[PDB]
Amino acid sequence: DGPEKNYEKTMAILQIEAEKAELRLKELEVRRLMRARGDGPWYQYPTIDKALIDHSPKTTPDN
Amino acid sequence: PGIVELPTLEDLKVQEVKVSSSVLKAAAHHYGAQCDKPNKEFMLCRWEEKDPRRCLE
Repeated sequence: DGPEKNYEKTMAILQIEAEKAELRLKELEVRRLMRARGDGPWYQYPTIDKALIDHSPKTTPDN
Repeated sequence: PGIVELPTLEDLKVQEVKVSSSVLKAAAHHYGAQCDKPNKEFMLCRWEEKDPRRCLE
């Protein structure tokens, strides 16, 4: 075939790989920040559910 | 962290009931029937405030 086919195929491939590399760097940074802080959906370790607490008079005023 | 506040001994002075437990038990039913309103007010205040220092009166 002609050179334009290989030229444009290489251009598309280069775009795909560059986007993938940038996405991988962003993923690593996001993971590091998320584990360090814990304010995102990832790395949310469970805590005690508050629906288990009994809110009723307890035979003693001071709980 | 902080200082606890405690009422002075003059605030805790009151005419105590100086009868024994058997005397109290003998008239427990009539005492509960007649003296119900102050007792219930005190007990509701005790359960709502959750603090002995807010229920002296």
